[PDB]
Amino acid sequence: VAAKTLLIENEDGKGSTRMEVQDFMKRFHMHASEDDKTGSPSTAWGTLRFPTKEATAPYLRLSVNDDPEDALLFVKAMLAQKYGETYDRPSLILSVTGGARNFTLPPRLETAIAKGLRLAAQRTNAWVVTGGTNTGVMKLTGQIMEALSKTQSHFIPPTIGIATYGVIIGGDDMTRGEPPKIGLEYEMHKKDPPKTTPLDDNHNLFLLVDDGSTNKFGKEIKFRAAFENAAGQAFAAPVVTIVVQGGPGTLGTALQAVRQGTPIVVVDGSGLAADVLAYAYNFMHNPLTRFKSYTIDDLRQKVAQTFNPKSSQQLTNLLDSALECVQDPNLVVVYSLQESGIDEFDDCILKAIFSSQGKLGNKLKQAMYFDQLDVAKRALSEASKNGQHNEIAACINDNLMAAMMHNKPHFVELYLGFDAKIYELKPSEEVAKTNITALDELPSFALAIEELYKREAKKPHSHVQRLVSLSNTDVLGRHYRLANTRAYNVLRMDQIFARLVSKDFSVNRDFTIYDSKYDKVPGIQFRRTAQASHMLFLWAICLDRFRMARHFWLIGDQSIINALVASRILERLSTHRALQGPHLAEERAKMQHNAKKFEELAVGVLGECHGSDSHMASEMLHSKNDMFNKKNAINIAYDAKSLAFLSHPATQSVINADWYGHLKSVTSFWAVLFAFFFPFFVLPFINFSGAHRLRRKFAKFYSAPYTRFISDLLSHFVLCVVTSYFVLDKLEDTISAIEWILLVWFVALLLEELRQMIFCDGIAEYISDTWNRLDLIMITLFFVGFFTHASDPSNQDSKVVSKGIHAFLVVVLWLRFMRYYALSKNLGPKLIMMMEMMKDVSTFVFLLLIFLIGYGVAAQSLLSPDEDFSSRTFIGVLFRPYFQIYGELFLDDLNSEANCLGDTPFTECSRETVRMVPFFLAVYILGSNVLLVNLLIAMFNDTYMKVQEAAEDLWRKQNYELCAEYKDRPFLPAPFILLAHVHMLFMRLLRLCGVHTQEHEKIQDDETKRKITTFEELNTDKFLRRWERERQEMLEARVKMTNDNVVQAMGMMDQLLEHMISFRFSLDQQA
Amino acid sequence: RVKMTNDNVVQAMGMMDQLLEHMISFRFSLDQQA
Ligand SMILES: Nc1ncnc2c1ncn2[C@@H]1O[C@H](COP(=O)(O)OP(=O)(O)OC[C@H]2O[C@@H](O)[C@H](O)[C@@H]2O)[C@@H](O)[C@H]1O
Ligand SMILES: CC(C)CCC[C@@H](C)[C@H]1CC[C@H]2[C@@H]3CC=C4C[C@@H](O)CC[C@]4(C)[C@H]3CC[C@]12C
Ligand SMILES: CC(C)CCC[C@@H](C)[C@H]1CC[C@H]2[C@@H]3CC=C4C[C@@H](O)CC[C@]4(C)[C@H]3CC[C@]12C
Ligand SMILES: CC(C)CCC[C@@H](C)[C@H]1CC[C@H]2[C@@H]3CC=C4C[C@@H](O)CC[C@]4(C)[C@H]3CC[C@]12C
Ligand SMILES: [Ca+2]
Ligand SMILES: [Ca+2]
Repeated sequence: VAAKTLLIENEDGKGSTRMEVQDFMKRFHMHASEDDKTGSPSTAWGTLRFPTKEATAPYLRLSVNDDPEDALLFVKAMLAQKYGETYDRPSLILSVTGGARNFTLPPRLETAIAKGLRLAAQRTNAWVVTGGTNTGVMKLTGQIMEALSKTQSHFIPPTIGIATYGVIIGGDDMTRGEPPKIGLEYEMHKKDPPKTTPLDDNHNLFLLVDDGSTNKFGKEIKFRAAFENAAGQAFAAPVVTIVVQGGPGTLGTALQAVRQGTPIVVVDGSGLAADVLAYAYNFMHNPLTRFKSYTIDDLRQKVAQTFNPKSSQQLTNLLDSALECVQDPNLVVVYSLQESGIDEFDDCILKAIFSSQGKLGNKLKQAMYFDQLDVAKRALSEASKNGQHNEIAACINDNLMAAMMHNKPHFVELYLGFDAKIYELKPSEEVAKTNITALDELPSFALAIEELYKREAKKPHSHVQRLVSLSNTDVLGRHYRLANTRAYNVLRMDQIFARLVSKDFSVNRDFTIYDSKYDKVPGIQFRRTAQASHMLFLWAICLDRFRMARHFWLIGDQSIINALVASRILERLSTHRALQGPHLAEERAKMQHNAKKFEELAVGVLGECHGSDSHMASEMLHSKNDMFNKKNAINIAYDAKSLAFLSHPATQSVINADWYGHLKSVTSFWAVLFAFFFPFFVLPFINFSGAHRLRRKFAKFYSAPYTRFISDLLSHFVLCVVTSYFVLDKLEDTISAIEWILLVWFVALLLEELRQMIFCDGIAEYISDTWNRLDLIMITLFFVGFFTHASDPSNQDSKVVSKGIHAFLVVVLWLRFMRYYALSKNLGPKLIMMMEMMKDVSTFVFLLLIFLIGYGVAAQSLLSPDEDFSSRTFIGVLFRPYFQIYGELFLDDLNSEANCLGDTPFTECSRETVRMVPFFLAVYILGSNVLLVNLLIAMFNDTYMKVQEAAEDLWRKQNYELCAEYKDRPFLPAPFILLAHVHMLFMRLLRLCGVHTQEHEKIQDDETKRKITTFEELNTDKFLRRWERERQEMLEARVKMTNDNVVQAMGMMDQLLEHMISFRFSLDQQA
Repeated sequence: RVKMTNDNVVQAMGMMDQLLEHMISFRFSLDQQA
């Protein structure tokens, strides 16, 4: 079943149009006989079902007088039927022409040539033009292309066998039947006259050149050379011809290659015409002393031995064709296993590409393939030493975006190190004029990053276009739920990163520093390199390329903040619904491994900052970044939410220095408690930092969060003591004054809870605090107890109902006093561990509960039957068994309720069936105090030994949060917090209505921030170097490079043994 | 011991390159001698 519509490319080359298949191949023609100029309409084309080949290979019989552009359009239609319109464009045209007979080759030379051809087909995605023979040098190149097709998945490289229709083995049967031949069985073993060889069954496609004649070979050399010239003119690709052995037709192919300017590669030492070309390269081109013995007589003897001409004029024409093949030394590259080696065949292929004409963009763009850079570094050194600095600077931007396209980071570092700037990048296409001023203000390198995002979204099954398609934002970047063309601009990328990483981030994209009026500043080039490195770093995080983002994280600054934003961005990209799917799991796991790899390095950089200078690191961590929405890096670490960052002791020292504030940290808890007890008698005596300095010292004392912690703990302790004295006092007939004190006190706590709800960081976070929910239960049960007392103040029954609910309150009021235990070094993680441990007691309650109610219904059955059902029956089920697991089993009370009058207590009873009571007890008590009670002990030992370090890390995160919450809370205690809320409401009414309020903020100096930036760059580099010293200090990598040196010692051992065998053969032949 | 084995394989590469340069010089002297 062939395709009904064919996507044919136009003459402009932009896109393809769907049209008819038979109208497309009406221009292609075949020839039944050699006398017809038009020949026939083409019907020997379609799909060939080869044996041992499940892929439907396209085959096409085209005329010798037909156009090569129609064959290129048929190859583009076969590529559009292969992988759609999103095709992999080739960059090399490798031709396999040579020995059609199955000649003799060395195994190591053919192994190195097949490995270099498979590496070139894997790297460049090259087009293989074969001769169509099933035997000879086309069979070994077809086996190398079949090994490259079996080795490499996804888009296979297309290999085309260019044979003749003159050799028709089933091609007359392919001409039989209506076109298109969908699923035609290509019988290569079927005998048709005068065909002698089978076709290229290992090729991905077949092209049969037709003249209508028969058993005449060499008629298609012209059409294969015209197709190689059309492939060189189509994709602007170089064409190199690989030659192995080779008969008489091989030489002419190369002549026609060297006359047209196509370079050729000859496998030297293979034999036949390639040995004659190697002898002609030894005579005419090689000036060495071992190659000095070759002359024209030895080349004429090799031409008489190899090709065997019957005539002397044919021997003179073969000698002129051998001299014409060695006439151009640039277009001839001879590769041998004894000369080049084993891993230098593909280097000779890249040297034959590199010996072309001097288009340096096409030279260096082809040089960034198969992980090799020493040819391009020597070419850049030759362009630097030649003085041609204009064309290298013209081509280095295209080489930089091509090296950033195909993930070659050594070529990225070689292009960036060769006097080039990454902020002066040009886009691939022109930028349209935007009506919005935000898109119009971006320069051309942001259009180049948007062209990289369009090339990343042009790949099929992309998560980038699914992420933009599930973003539901506008084209400017706001979430408002032309625009489709510019949807991959960098501001919308920054908004969909800042919505994904946290809430309420907006980066400072200062794009006005790229003007030339501000270009005379001494530090604006490092700032524009920092902005270009930050946008290319966010591009490399978005494509999840780890080494590219490591290099862009290296050349930029603020590495800790950018690494933590990238670690939270790759934490949250794995949890996104657009990046979740069937095939996204392995990329999400490797991207989470890259998230842990970015999580380790900034912790190590801040460890090197703590090893360098602790005071400069404390000045670093309180510096608010202007490009990170004026926030400190500890808040960025909180929105990163990584517990390994906050468990570092340098960040804990920054948190303790923010806890003590401007006061020095020599005071203990009792010294600050005595200073809060005696303010006027200790504040000139304290060591901190005429009456204005003491007033500034008192204002620095009461602005500390630890002073507000002591004031809030003393206010809650005074509440709990005065409220417990209210509960234990007898309520009178009138309203007492201490109830008015607790009413105004708890109305001030209700105003504090309304201030905590109105100025909240989200309403869902206010519910998610446990202690604010306990404050809600606290204020609600005080309003129920106040309304129950004030409904009827003279009734004693309403007073004891009010004290009976106030008992539940004063149970609740001492459970709020856990919160001031969190700043201790010992109470905190054990309290967090107790709140973790409550789930294991709840499953202990869920395991005993059915034992409890089963023995309770058995004990209430056996203790008192023949009785009716009541609430006392529920008391007989649940009350007495529950306290038997705690110690006071009530066995004398069961003797009194058992109605037995014996001396030993269960004898002489009224019933025989009552005595089983102690026996169910003997089982209930056994199980409860032996199994379950003991099991928990083993639960608590295992739960402690699992999550004690998670209790330490969540205790330190509670540390930052408290500091932040009691830096946020105003300094007055609870009784007066209503006067501070009245002063805050008067300040908000003065700011909102009168608008006379003003404030001043501390502005950081530029030289101080430059000192922090050079301190971070000196540590960043230092940590990287040490890691790189420590990464080559482990066992496994040094055993790995020792193993690679023993394998290269085997290679140098085999080269020295081959040189010693050649010296022994020269010493044997010398005498 | 893995460290000094690695240093001996690196100095074996240095003596291997010196022996290969001496064998290339002896092969060039045998080529230029006859
Ligand atoms: N493309 C071909 N396929 C099969 N047989 C061929 C081909 N071309 C020629 N022959 C016939 O096969 C015989 C073996 O050819 P060789 O002398 O080994 O090679 P050569 O004559 O140079 O063939 C030239 C062509 O063959 C392909 O290997 C290669 O594409 C080259 O263009 C020759 O006598 C020739 O008549
Ligand atoms: C329900 C939620 C808020 C839990 C808080 C517990 C307090 C507020 C509730 C739970 C159970 C309640 C008691 C249930 C039953 C009675 C008997 C009635 O004749 C007087 C009130 C009294 C004594 C209630 C007082 C308030 C009480 C103790
Ligand atoms: C597995 C364990 C935790 C089960 C929980 C025990 C519950 C269901 C039982 C154990 C003891 C019981 C109490 C014991 C006695 C009385 C006095 C009387 O006025 C009946 C209700 C009341 C107040 C019971 C209520 C329910 C009670 C609290
Ligand atoms: C299989 C499980 C239940 C264990 C077996 C234990 C059973 C068979 C035994 C253990 C203790 C026994 C009781 C011990 C003593 C007496 C008092 C006697 O005047 C009547 C029988 C009675 C009440 C027994 C009934 C059977 C009894 C409950
Ligand atoms: Ca840096
Ligand atoms: Ca609160």
